Amino acid sequence: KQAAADRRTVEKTWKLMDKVVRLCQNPKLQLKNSPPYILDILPDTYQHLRLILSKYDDNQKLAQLSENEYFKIYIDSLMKKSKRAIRLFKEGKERMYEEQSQDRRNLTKLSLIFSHMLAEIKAIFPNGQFQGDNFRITKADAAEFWRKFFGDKTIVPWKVFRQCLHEVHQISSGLEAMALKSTIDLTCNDYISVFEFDIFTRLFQPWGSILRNWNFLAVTHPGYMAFLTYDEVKARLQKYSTKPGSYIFRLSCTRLGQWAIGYVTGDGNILQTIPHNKPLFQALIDGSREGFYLYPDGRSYNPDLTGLCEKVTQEQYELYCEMGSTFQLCKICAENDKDVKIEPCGHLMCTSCLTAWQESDGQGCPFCRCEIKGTEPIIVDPFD
Ligand SMILES: C[C@@H](c1cnn(C)c1)n1cc(C(F)(F)F)cc(-c2cccc([C@]3(c4nncn4C)C[C@@H](C)C3)c2)c1=O
Ligand code: NA
Ligand SMILES: [Zn+2]
Ligand SMILES: [Zn+2]
Repeated sequence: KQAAADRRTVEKTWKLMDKVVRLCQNPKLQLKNSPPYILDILPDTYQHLRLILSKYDDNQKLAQLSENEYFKIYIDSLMKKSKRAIRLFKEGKERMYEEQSQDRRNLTKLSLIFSHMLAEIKAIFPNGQFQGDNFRITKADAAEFWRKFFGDKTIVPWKVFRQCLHEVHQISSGLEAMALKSTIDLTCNDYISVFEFDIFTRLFQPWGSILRNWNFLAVTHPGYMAFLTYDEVKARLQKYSTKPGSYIFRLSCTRLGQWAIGYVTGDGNILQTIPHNKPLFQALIDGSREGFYLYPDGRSYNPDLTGLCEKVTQEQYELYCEMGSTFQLCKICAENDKDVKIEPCGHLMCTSCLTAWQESDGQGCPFCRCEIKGTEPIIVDPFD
């Protein structure tokens, strides 16, 4: 539950965003101007929040805006991530100036969240006017799923989304569900907006086999690079410039819902292409037969993708989860946050799963099976 996103609350987020900008302006960080660039994103977020306030110019319009379900969640998430960025700089101390530290890695995670949130707020409020109830999901079969389970909702909790998705496309485990949350919930707010659903369904289309497409194209494919920048894609492929057909594919933080395939040409140049509103695996199979996409990340083995026209280990899901912000969520259910600590092993989970486990005569801790000497309520942050 969130409080009303009134003018006073919207302004509190501006002051927090301002603090983050000054922290990130420190030249000891040697911050790359490559996307997501927090120094462009936060002022652009402020300008969009002003554009929204200029459209709702009277007290009655402001009251309607303050009680908008999506707007309340958005302002609360914006406040939370800004406070989190301030805390990261405080606790990080000198580790913020170490490009390879976990504190800096967390800053990249926040920068990506702020980037995704800006694209989301511009899609839901184009020109500062709410259009969430009129948001058009690109894929019709995916739009019918959203309309069936969520009606005209602009945003739904992750918990409800995952349960309803499972009715159509089965999710085989807690780790898979955790990996799926980090892929769809781009803003890391424990909700799925109709815009995040549109991005995910555009990337892993067709809808009919979306989870097989996601598992084969992203979780386990050696060519998949997530939001690795164009410069890093070219520098990664530079090592294989003597192997024509070496290719990698990435997501674009400035072009959400689109893929960018970098590859080595016959003359050793590294070129890129953005496939149309077509399935990524189709472009990859087309490119394989034509001779452009043969070696995913220079690897001589190109996985056979032709099965998607008509398995993943727990370890594979665990590795995939590292780039995300899912540490705060119970690993057993992947729907409730961790709120309880076992003693003396220290394993964390939600109370509901611990109760289910104790009521099943499960011996000791569900993770390690050491005797549960006691429990303690806790609050976990994704960066612990
Ligand atoms: C810049 C880029 C990168 C860097 N090296 N590489 C190979 C990729 N990057 C870096 C981070 C970092 F942890 F902050 F460092 C985090 C992500 C990242 C953050 C959240 C979700 C994801 C997605 C994801 N993709 N694979 C796993 N996840 C979990 C791609 C989404 C649709 C889910 C990636 C990322 O993209
Ligand atoms: Na989200
Ligand atoms: Zn749980
Ligand atoms: Zn344990």
